Amino acid sequence: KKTKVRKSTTFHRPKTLV
Amino acid sequence: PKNPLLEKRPRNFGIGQDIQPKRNLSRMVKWPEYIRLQRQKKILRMRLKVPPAIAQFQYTLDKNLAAQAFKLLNKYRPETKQEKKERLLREATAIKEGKKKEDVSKKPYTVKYGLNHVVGLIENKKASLVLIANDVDPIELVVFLPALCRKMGIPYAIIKGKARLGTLVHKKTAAVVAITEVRSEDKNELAKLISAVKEGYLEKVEDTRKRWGGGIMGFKAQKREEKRKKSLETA
Amino acid sequence: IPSKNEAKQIMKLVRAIREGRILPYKPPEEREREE
Amino acid sequence: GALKYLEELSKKKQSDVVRFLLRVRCWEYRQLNVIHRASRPSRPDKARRLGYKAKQGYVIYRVRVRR
RNA sequence: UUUUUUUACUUAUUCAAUGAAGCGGGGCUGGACUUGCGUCCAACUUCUGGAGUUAAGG
Repeated sequence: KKTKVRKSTTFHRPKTLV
Repeated sequence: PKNPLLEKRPRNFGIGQDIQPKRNLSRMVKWPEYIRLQRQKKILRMRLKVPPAIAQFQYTLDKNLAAQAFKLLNKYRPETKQEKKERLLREATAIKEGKKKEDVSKKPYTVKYGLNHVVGLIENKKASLVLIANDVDPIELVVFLPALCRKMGIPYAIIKGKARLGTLVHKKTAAVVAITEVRSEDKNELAKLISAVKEGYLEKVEDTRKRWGGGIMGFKAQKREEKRKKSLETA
Repeated sequence: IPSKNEAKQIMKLVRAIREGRILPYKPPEEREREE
Repeated sequence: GALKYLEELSKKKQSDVVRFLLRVRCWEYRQLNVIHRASRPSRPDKARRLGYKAKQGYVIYRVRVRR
C-alpha cells in the first residue's frame, strides 16, 4: 500500500473537469 | 576517458549549512477535515473498550475459506435484469403457443439476500448457511445476527465485504446473504462448505467472541510501555 | 406453484407481441445472423 | 425482519453496546458541523416508523442544538 | 460485586506553536561509564554588516 510522495505539508483541492 | 573539467561538489545538509533537500513530508501533511476525521474515528474505536457484541465482528473468515464459499455462491448468483427479461420473453413465446408455465419453467435456486428476508428465513429455519458482512454501518442492523443464528442453530460466518456480497447479488452492497437450498450435484459441496465453516470459523471464535475488544494504544505510547517494562525488568 | 406476478408479466408481453409492439424472442444464433 | 430487533435494542439505552455506540457517534457528530447532511439515517427503524422511505426525494439532516 | 483514598495510562476535554519540517523506535559513527556490553549523549554551521536558490557526482 504505497502512498504519494508529498514534498509539501499543504493539501490543495484537486483540479477537476469544468 | 572522463572530462577533467567535471568535479563533484557535495552538499552538506547539516544544521545551518545548506538548504534542506525536498524530502517526503507525507507524515506531517495538514490533511482536510474529512480525512482527519475518518482516521481519528478509527483510532478512537481502537482506543476505547469495545463490548463483545461489536468486538465479535473483528474476527472474519480467512481468505481460503472465503474463496471456497464464493465458489459455491457464484453458481447461485441471481438473475440479472437482462437475463430476467430474456426469460420472460421466452416464457411469453411458450404461453403464446399455449404451453404451460410449469412445462416451460423450473424451480429457481439463488442466493437469498435482503436483511428482513434473511432474518425471516433464519427464524423459519429455512437457511442452511448465513454470511454476514463485516462493515455494516449502522452496526445495529447486524449486531443481533450471530446471536440469532446461534439461537436458531443456523451455521454462520462473518465475511469481509458488503461490496463483495453486493457484487454477488448485482447490487452495490448487501448486508447479509443466505444459502437455503441448492441443486442436487452441489449438495455435497454445500455440506463440505458448512463443515469447513464450522471447524474453521466457529470453533475458533467461540472463545474470542465473549471477550472485550479495544484497549490498543498508539505507537509512541506502546513504545513508552515497553520502555517502562524494560526498566522495571532491569530494576 | 408458478408465480402470479410472473404470469401477469407474461400476459402483458403476449398482448404486446400480439399487438406487434414487442418483437418476439430471437435466439442468439438468429441475433448473430442478423448482426 | 430486523427492524423489530432494532426497536427492542433502541429501547435499551443503558446497555454496554448502546452506550459505546452513542459515545463514539456523539464524538463524531461533535467533530462534524452544527448542521450537516446525513447520507443515511443512523436509526433506520425510527426513521421508517416516522415516515422515511428509501426513495429519491427523502433526505436526512443531522443537527445539534445547545441544551 | 460494591463504598472511600492516591496513583499510573490517554482517547474525552482544556492550553500553546507552526508554512502542521524533521516526532517516536531502530541502524551507522564517536565518547564515556559500566558490566565485561547494557545504558546516556553527541553527531551538523562562531574573528569579519559578502554570497548561499535552477544538484554536482557515483
